[PDB]
Amino acid sequence: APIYLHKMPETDFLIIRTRQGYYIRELVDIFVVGQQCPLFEVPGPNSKRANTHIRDFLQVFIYRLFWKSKDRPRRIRMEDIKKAFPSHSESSIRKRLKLCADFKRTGMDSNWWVLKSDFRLPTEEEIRAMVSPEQCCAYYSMIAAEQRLK
Amino acid sequence: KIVAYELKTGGVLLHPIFNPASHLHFSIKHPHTLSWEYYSMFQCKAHLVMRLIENRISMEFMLQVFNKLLSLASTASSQKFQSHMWSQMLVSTSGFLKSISNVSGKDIQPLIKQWVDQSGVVKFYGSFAFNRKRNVLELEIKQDYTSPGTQKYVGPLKVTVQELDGSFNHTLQIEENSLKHDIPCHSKSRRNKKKKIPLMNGEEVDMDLSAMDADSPLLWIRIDPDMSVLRKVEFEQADFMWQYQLRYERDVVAQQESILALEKFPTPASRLALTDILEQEQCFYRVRMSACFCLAKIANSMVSTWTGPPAMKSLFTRMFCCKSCPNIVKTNNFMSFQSYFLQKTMPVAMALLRDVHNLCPKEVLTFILDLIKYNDNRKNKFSDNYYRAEMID
Amino acid sequence: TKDEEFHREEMRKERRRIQEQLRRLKRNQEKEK
DNA sequence: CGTAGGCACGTCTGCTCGGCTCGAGTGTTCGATCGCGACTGAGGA
DNA sequence: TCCTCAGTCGCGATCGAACACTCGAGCCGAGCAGACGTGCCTACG
Repeated sequence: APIYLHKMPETDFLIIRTRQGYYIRELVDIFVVGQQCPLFEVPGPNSKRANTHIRDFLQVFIYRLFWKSKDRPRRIRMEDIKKAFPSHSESSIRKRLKLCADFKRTGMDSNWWVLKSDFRLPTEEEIRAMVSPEQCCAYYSMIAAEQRLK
Repeated sequence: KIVAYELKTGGVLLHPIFNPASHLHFSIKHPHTLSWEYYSMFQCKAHLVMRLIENRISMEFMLQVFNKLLSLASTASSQKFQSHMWSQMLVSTSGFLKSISNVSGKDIQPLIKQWVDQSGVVKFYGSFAFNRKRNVLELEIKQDYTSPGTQKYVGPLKVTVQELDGSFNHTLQIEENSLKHDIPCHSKSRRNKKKKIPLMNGEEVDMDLSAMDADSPLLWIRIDPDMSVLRKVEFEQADFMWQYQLRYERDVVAQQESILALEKFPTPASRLALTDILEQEQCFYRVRMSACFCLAKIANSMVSTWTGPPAMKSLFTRMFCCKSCPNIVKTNNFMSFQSYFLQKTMPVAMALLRDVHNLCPKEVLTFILDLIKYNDNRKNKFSDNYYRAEMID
Repeated sequence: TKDEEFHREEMRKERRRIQEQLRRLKRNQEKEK
C-alpha cells in the first residue's frame, strides 16, 4: 500500500499505559497509508479454506498445549481448549484429539487427555509450517466482515 | 558418491563426540588415522549438509552467517593481545549454530541432529496407484532402515507431480507408521482440447499423449526433486512416464534418472525417446552423453528385433560427417564444446554394440577405424589428444 | 424468526428421557441376570 | 450398630442422516476470422 | 466503342473461448443410543 510521510502535529504525544504506570514518547513521523493492494485472498464464510484454517488453528493450539505440559506422559485438559475455543462444538475438539490423544477415566491421569505413546509430537518448525500468521489475519478479516455485514 | 560409500561401509559421521563410530576399522579421533576415502567422503558430506542448511535457512542468510564469521575473524586478526581476542578466528560447531540463530531466528538443531550427529543416509522405495473414482493419487513410500548404512527419516518430504494441468508440488509427512499418502489430482481437460501442457518452469510444450493412460491425468512423479535429504530413491513409474520425464522435463537430474531407469524398459518407444534426446541441442550435454550409453545398452538388449543400422551410426553421420560423403568424417573443428564432447563420446558408446554372436559388429569397428583414418586436425585452434585418446578407448 | 422457531425445558426433557432409558437398560440387565 | 448392592449426571464413543462447498465433466452461445460470389471504379484493345 | 482487372462489401461457415447445468466426494453439525466412570442412596449381618 502506498504510504505518505507527514510530520506529526505539534501538540500530540504518545502515552503507553500499562498496569504499572503511564509512559510518554514524542512522535515525529506519521505515515498515511493509501488504499491497500491485497496480496492474500481472504476466504469466504463456510469456505473450504475457512474450515481448513479453523481446523488447523485448533490443531496447532492443541499441539502447543501438549508441548507446554510438564507431565512425563504429556497430558492436557479439555476445558482449557473449551476456554480457548468456546464457539466450537465439543465434537470437533474431540475429533482433533481422537488421533494423537486418548481419554483416561480411571486410575492415574484420570479426566486427562494423555498423548499416545506411538504418536510423535511435531517439532517447532512443523507446527510453524502448519498455520501461517497471514492466514490468521485473513481469517480475522473474514469474521470481522461477517459481523459487520450481519 | 556418498550414498554408495555409506551403504558400502557404515557411514560418515560429521561432528563426533569423544568410540563414536565403531562400525569401521579405523579411529575417527584424529585426521591422521582416517582412511583417505573416508576423508574424501567427509568433505563431500560436509558440503552437502551445508547445502541442506541453505535449504532450510535461505542463501542470503547463509552468506550473512559467513560474513559474520569473517568479520569477527578480521576484527580479531588486527589486535596484538596474545589470544585474548585471537580465538575469535577459530570457529566451533556451537559458535556456528549460534551465529545462524543470531542472523535468522530459526535454529537447525533437528537438521543438525539428523544429518550431522547420526551418520546415515535414507533409502526410499516408492510406488503409486491412481484412484479414478475419487481422482486421487495414492503414493506408497516405504523406507529400508535395517540396512547397515541407513537411518529412518521422519521429517517432511516434497513430491512433484506433473499432470496435464501442470506441475504441482506436495509436502508429505512421513512418520514411522506411515505408508499410504493420498494426494489430490487435477482435471484432464487438456486432453479434451489440444492445449499445451505447462511445465515446471513458466513455459508449455506440445506432448504426444498417445502413450498416456486414458484414465489418469498424471504424466510423471518425482519423489524429493530438490535433493533436500541425503537419499536414494527407487520409484516405480510406468515406462511412458519415464519417457515423458526424459523428454519434457526442465531438470537435468530428472532427465538423468529417467535415462538410468529406461535401461530396464528396452521397448522401441524408449529408443525413440533417447534418440530424440541425442538429436536435441538445447538439452544439457551431459544428458546426451549418458543417453549414448543408455542407447547402447538398450540396443544390446533388443537384438533380433533391431531393424536398420546399428545404433547412433546414422545419427553420427547426420551430425558429424559430410553431407556428400557419409563414411568420411568432417575435418575437426572443436569450437562448439558440446558437439565436441558428444562427438568424442559417441563411438565409445557405439563400440559396446554386440551382435547375436556376442561379437562387436564389423560395421561399427570399421566405422571407428574410418574415424581414426580420416581424422584431420590441421584447421581447428584446439588440440586433438583427448578425441584421439577416446578413439583408442 | 421466533414465529417460525416453533431450550432449557427441552434439555430437562432430554435428561428425563435419558433417565428413563437408563432405568429401562437396568431392568433389561436384571431380566438377563 | 455396621456394611455392600442399586439410582442421577458428565464426558466420551460411534453410527446415521442431511446440508453445503467445490471442482470435474458435459452441453450451449456468441464473437472472430476464412472463404465465396459479387460490387465497382479503373488503365489498356 | 471496348475489356477484363484489382481492391473491397455482404453472407454462410466453422472454431475457440467462455458460461450454465449436473453430480458426486468429502467434511461438518446435529441427533440419538450407550458405555465408563463418579457420587448418592437402601436390605442384610
